Amino acid sequence: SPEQAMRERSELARKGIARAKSVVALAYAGGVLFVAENPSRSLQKISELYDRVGFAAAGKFNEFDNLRRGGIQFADTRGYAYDRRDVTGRQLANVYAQTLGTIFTEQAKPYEVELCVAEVAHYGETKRPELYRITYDGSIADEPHFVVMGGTTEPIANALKESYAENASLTDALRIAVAALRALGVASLEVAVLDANRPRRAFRRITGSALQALL
Amino acid sequence: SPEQAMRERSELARKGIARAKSVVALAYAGGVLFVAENPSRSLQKISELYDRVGFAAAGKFNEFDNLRRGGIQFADTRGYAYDRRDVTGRQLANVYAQTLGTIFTEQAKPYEVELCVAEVAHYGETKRPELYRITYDGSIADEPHFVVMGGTTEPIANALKESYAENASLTDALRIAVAALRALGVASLEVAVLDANRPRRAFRRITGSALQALL
Amino acid sequence: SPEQAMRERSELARKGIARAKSVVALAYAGGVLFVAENPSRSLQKISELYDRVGFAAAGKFNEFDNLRRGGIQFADTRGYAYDRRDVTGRQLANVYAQTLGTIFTEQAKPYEVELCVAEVAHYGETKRPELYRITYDGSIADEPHFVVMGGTTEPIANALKESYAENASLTDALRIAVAALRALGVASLEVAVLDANRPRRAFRRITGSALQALL
Amino acid sequence: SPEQAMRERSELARKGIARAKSVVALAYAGGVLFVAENPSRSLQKISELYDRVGFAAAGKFNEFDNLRRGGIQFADTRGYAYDRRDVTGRQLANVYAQTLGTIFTEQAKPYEVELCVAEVAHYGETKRPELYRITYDGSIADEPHFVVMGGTTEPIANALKESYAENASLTDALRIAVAALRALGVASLEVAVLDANRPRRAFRRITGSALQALL
Amino acid sequence: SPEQAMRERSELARKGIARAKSVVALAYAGGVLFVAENPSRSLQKISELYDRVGFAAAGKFNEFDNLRRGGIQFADTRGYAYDRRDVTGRQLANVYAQTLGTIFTEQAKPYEVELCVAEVAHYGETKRPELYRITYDGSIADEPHFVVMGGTTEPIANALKESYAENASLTDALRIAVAALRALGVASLEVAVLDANRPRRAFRRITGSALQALL
Amino acid sequence: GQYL
Amino acid sequence: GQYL
Amino acid sequence: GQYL
Amino acid sequence: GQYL
Amino acid sequence: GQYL
Amino acid sequence: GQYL
Amino acid sequence: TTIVALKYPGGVVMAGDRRSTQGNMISGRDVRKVYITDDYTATGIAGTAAVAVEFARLYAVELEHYEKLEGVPLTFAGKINRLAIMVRGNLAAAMQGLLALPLLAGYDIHASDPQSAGRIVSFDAAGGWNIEEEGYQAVGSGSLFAKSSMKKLYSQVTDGDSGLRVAVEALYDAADDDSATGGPDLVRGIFPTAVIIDADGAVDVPESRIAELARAIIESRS
Amino acid sequence: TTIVALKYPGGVVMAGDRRSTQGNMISGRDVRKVYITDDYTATGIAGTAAVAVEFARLYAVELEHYEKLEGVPLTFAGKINRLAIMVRGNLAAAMQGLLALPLLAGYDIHASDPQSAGRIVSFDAAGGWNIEEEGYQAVGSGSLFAKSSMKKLYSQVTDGDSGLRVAVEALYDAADDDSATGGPDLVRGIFPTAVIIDADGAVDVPESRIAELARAIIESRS
Amino acid sequence: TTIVALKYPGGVVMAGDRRSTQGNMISGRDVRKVYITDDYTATGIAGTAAVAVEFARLYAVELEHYEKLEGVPLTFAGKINRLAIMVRGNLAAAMQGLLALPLLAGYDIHASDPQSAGRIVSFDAAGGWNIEEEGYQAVGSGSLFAKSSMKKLYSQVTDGDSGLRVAVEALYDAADDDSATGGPDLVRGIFPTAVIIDADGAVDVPESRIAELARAIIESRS
Amino acid sequence: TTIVALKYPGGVVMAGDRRSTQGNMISGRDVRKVYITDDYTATGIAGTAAVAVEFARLYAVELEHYEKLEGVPLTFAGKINRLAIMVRGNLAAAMQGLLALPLLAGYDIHASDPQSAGRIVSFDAAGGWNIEEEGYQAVGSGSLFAKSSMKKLYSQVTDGDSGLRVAVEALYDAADDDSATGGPDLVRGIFPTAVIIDADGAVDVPESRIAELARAIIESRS
Repeated sequence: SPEQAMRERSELARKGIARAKSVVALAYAGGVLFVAENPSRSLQKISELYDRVGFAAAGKFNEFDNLRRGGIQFADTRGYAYDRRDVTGRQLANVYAQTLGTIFTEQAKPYEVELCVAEVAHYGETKRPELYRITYDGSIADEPHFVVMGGTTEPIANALKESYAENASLTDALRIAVAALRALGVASLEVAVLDANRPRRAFRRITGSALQALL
Repeated sequence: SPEQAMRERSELARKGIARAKSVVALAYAGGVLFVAENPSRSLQKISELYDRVGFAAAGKFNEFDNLRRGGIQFADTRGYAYDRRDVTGRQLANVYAQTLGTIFTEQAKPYEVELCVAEVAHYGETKRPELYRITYDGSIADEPHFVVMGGTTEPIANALKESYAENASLTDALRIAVAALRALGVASLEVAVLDANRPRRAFRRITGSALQALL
Repeated sequence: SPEQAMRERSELARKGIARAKSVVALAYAGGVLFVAENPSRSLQKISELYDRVGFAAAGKFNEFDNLRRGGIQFADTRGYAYDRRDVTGRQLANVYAQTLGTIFTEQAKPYEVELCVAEVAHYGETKRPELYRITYDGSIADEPHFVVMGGTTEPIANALKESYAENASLTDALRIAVAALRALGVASLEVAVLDANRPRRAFRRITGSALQALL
Repeated sequence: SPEQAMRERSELARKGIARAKSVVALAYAGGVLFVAENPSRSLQKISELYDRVGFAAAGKFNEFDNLRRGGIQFADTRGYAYDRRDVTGRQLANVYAQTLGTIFTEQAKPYEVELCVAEVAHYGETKRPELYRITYDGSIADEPHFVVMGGTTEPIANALKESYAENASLTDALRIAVAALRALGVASLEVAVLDANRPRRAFRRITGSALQALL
Repeated sequence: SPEQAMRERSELARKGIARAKSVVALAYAGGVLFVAENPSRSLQKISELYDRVGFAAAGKFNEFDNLRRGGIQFADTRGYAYDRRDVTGRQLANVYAQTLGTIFTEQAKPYEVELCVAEVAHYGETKRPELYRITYDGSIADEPHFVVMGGTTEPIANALKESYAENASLTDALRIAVAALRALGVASLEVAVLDANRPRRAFRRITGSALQALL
Repeated sequence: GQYL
Repeated sequence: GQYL
Repeated sequence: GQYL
Repeated sequence: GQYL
Repeated sequence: GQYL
Repeated sequence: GQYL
Repeated sequence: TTIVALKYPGGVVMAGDRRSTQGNMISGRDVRKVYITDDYTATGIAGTAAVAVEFARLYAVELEHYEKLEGVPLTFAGKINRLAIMVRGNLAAAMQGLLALPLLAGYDIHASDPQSAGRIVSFDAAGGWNIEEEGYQAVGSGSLFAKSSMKKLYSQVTDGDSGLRVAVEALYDAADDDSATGGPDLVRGIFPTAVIIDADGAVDVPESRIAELARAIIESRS
Repeated sequence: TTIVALKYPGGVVMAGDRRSTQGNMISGRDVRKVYITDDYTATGIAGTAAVAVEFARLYAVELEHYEKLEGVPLTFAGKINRLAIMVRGNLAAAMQGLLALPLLAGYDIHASDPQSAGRIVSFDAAGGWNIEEEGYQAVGSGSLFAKSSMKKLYSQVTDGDSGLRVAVEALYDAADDDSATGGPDLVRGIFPTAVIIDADGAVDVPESRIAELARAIIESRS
Repeated sequence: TTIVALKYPGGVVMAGDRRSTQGNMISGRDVRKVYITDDYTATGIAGTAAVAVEFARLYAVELEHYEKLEGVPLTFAGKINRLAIMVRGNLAAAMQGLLALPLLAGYDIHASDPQSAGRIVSFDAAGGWNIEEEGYQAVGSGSLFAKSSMKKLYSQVTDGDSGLRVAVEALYDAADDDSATGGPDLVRGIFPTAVIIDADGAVDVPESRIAELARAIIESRS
Repeated sequence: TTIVALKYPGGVVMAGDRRSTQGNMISGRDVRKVYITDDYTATGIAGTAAVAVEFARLYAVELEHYEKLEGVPLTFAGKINRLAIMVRGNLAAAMQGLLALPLLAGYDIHASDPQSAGRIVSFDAAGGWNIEEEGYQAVGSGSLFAKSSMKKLYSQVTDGDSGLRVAVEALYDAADDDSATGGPDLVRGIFPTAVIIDADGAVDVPESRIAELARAIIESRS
């Protein structure tokens, strides 16, 4: 049964994503804040895709890692082809949703990964930061407040919706995020932010003594 | 079921790796010391990948042998393309994980090989040696103290856990590693060292009369 | 099951080896002595691979014959590519192991051939002759003294291990070898030697009147 | 079972060859005499492959006819590439055995043919004519006396066995072969000879009035 | 079973050819007379392949139509490549038998066609008309008198055999053929002749008023 | 089928 | 198949 | 798999 | 084939 | 298989 | 599938 | 056109003029011939203006793409290797007329001595490069005159300000001696562009400082 | 070099000299320039030596391979078509000086009359050919002189002996009037090579008769 | 440019000057012209600077990659074969104009006599090479002057010190006679670079020894 | 450069000098211009030295590969076909200056008469070849002079010693008359190298006998 086969494949993807770590991306006063419970120092799941665009994923590392690589190549090709300002996270997210649909349908084993596309206003520009969440099947979703991933997203999502604050400062946003995610230590965490107050490249990580005293 | 197939492939690779010799690499005072039980003189499961990067594996010899060859050619391409110092063991381990997970995704026969990546500080540079344990499913493990390959990893691993000494001397680390491994003679053993005190190429083997007298 | 496929392939290769003639290669005073029970004059199981490297196998004649041809092209390419002295039996045995593992992995039917690599010291040079024995699955083994090939290898192997004389004179070595192999006449038998005393090409065949006079 | 499939393929080939005419090639005083019961005049199961090499076959006509065509092409390539005298029946039979084993393994349908390769001494040169019998699976057999192929090989083979005489005269060997094959008229038969007394092209047919007078 | 698959395939071709219209071609005083009942004016079952070579078939019209076409390009290519007289019906029948065996073997759908190949003496030259009947699997048969294509070949074949006269005049041959074939009207017929008295192109058709007056 |  |  |  |  |  |  | 670079204690400053001409006719008077490829190195390319522009764009894109892919920027040697590689890839375009001579100045963050962390690398037509051990580089049409002048003037370079004034004076000399090299426009208020690279990164000199330095030098020459 | 072919009642005879020169330097003096392609056709090729030899080998291989594949040799028209095809395949190499021009002599066994069953076919440079109906043909450097001589001497051709003697004398004339064509070397005993084709096929002429015929012609000319 | 290499008892020594010129103008004055490809062979390449650097890098990478792949370094013959193959590979660029003349000198550890384990291999443009039995060789523009000088001065080569001094004075001669070869720049403290290869491997001469030997030679010539 | 061949009763001897030059400038004085390709054939190639070495390597490897693959060596006609084919393959390269003229000396083991089993084969530039039935051959710059000299001297060839002495004298003649051909160097003790092929195989002449014969001939000429 092709329908049963697709159901088994989808449930396999669900089990794989469920047995994965939790990634939260939230909009705050300074733009977008990224939190990743990643014990490995060498491995990183939060990265930058474009000048005002970040990368967030949750799942098998190789899958979303290669997806991130391909997306960076496509985005750089787009920027060099036309203009830096002709690159937007919406088109990226469309490309990723199409690619994930193709991967699920045609590749024998789909990628058990969850994807987030984040884009903020340019420098000297006001605009609400964009959160696009994309699943393997291709249900790209626009989150106006926060993006959750991995594990039991129900307690984390409940804690976030209960404690979400618009225009939240960096310290308040991070403490709310850590309280929601607990439902830990400064180590084992990957922290980065899309700062619209950056002139060109909004993305920037916060780790170590900055993260230590900041938390 | 495709889940049944992936499972039985997983236990197949597990059975292959379990019925294999033991390779241990430990970080000590002078860098990383490679120890393996290799009865064959011609065959060698430990080799150099880059001037400060060594190679270790456990499994079917031709599999990780071609993997080592591919890693060597890729690292040479990276060094020639950009610069010598632009080659890192982390990127090599990432490529290894990519190609592993790939092969296990498409190839009918999964590989019964387990791999370790070792990178030390450059000469005149201080940095804790980095050990990357890459698994057959493409999973990678960053281990700071000691890495064990193949066979009954439990007694040797637990022995090394209680007998690990940071900045261990060459001879003391040698004897501790031999004590853990026995849980042998100068022959049937392969020894190499990634010496950070080497000006350019950290890798070096210690075999025969030197290996005998050191013990 | 995949496993049923693998061990049916393996036992098919094994039974193909079982119905094969017996070839023995032994390290004697003058180097390596090749003895093969070939009733056919035109068919050959012993051959030369390089100046000091020979070829020995038993199984499907076309299989190891084509493998012999491919190895000959590989050795010629290696020698012309760098230098004659840059060709070693170790690298040859490596490539044979790789291609045998490859064939067993992908080709519909396993090759019911197992191969032996012999390498002697160059002219005016001392080095213990090296015997590589490669199984159909790539299980290469280094034989310090002798290689027993084909058929019921157990009785001849016991007779040889009991009666092996290191650095045996070629006459005594051949008489011991024929005594062990009996467990034939000058006809229906093929004899060749890798003779390290030769200036450039160690390989040479001893057949007919020379073989009869010796035995 | 793959073994079951191979046995089915082998029995297919044997039963295909069994319901076929009988072709005999014997070494006589003047070289090799080709005898085949070929009622069709346009169809010919005996042909020349090279100056001192003929072609004999027993099986599906287009199969061994294509094999004959390819072998003639290969022999012409060999002669033009190197030298006329550089073409031998042994290498031709080796190539044919390679190709038959290959096809039998890979082709969904095996060839139900039996191929005999005959080579005679060059003109002004003495050498015992060589008969190479190749099975559908590549099993090559070197016959010093005669080759019986197609149909019930046991009765005719035995009759030739008591009726075999070396260096037999043309007419005497002819009548011996006729008596053995009977176990027919001048027509419905195909006769050719590899004549070493020929300066260049040993092959020659003897048909019709000459064939009548020889009987 | 592969045997049962071949049985159903061959019986499929048998049902196709038997459940198909009848064609008879006979050697007569003027050469070869082609008689095929053909109600369709557009559809033609008889054609010319070469100056002295015609075409006849029984089965699916598109199948032998494409086969006849390909044979026509092949024959034209051979005539232009070497010489016009170097093209013979024997080689054409050989190519047809080979390609029919090919289609039966690898093409999943067999052709339910059975063909006759005819060749007459060149103008100003004496040679008996040659008839080659080839069936779906390539089983070619040479008939010196008459070849019957498709349909209930037994009553018509017996009637022809009883009433076949060598060197029969065109009128007598026609009346014999139509009497045998009844076992139709002036319509529903196709008449063609390979006339040796033609200087170059022996083929010629006789229909309508010529056919009516001839009857 | 054609059969014609 | 043709075998003659 | 690796879901770190 | 020819396994000897 | 080879593992040593 | 993102039907909306 | 002429682009100069010079190392000063604790950094490097590199400058370029603003004039593009077509034969005797003048096309541009405000040409940007200085590009900040990234935070710690800047590139000024002589040759065809179009080719130099796309070359700088492609080089910046490659550097950023690598730094994104690997999460880390290249070593200075890697950057030099890439620049040389593309310059060698530009031989086909150069032999038919599309010339572009790059000048690379950067601040080696990995340098043991930050005082000597300034780097100036000079590339020839064959694609090869030369780190400038003399402390200063000048490329372009008036590059000979600029080399000649601040050979003398290099005794005066001691910091960002002294080196910047020396570079302004050298560009003034190149413009004065070479009619294809542009000088400090006063009626239009156009002055050559410059970038300072230090341990804080590469920063662009405010135009007011360039104008005042040019005016002071001119009154010295008046 | 010069190769001549002439028909005689009941067959054909065609011969070739033995000299090969490089400019004025003489390279070979016993060059057998006559080839027997098969039993009933013999071919002599003038032009570049290596090209002529490899054409001889290739054409023999082609004819034998076709005959083996089909169990039957070609028609004469087929053979001529093939030789024309290879010659027109040789045009490319011919424009760069690697020319080799053929002369085909054969015995058409299929001819109704066996007395006129001999054939002479002459191929031009562009691959075009012509059956020779004058009964004689000469190719090579001294081809014009040999044709001129055998034009006069065709009155006395009556058999293999007369035709062979006429061909020998024509080859002598070509060697005499052309320094590129070699004559009968008496001191070294070297004489031109020849083949006779008839209903029995192409047979080489034993050297004794060539020597005696050349000596007799010399004595007549002495 | 000028690069020399000579064998001394139990080793080999080679040196390369520091001048690079763009025709008449001088581009580099401290350039490195001798490369230690591996522990026992060092290679100095005359010709185009960027191209010679690319060969140095590529050949070192090839040797190390082969040695890593096979777990064994090449035989000296294999090394020379690869270098000849590369020189044959760049023939298109050489005819184009991008010339580079290689010099390989190595210490064959496999030599029966380690005293005679020094090697000097001299390659031609066509890719061919020659081992040097005279014990010395020179490449570059001033190669002829250095060769003729060390022809006389090889009588004084007795060890690494004497051979190094002879090489330094030969390079001095080449620089003095050839304007394209740069000599010891005393004012800038620039001196030609050298490498010593022996039984323990390839080592680079400390700069003080080069400077003092050049000064002593100058005083002798003064 | 000159390489000469001559057969003696029961074998063949073929030698080559040692001088290589670039135009007027003498590069090598110890060049080995004869290669023993196998036990019964030796090869001496005149022309580009690099191409000569490459061709010797390729031909030896090809013969060895065929013999190993088929268990039997090529026949003399097959070997000659291979050499001619690879020469025809080199025509494109030779037209630009990378020429290599081969000389093949062989001992036909299959010859009916071992006394006549020695063989000399002469290949032209167009790939064409010819056995030297007249007894000898010489290729190279002094090929004409060596041929004209040992033409006279060939009455004296009776064995290995007589033929070798004649070949040495002819090589001396070619060196004496042609400045591109090198003779017996006495100050350096360098003499042309030779190879003798007979029923036992191909053997190299010891330099003692070469020097002795050269000195005897010199004293004869003094």
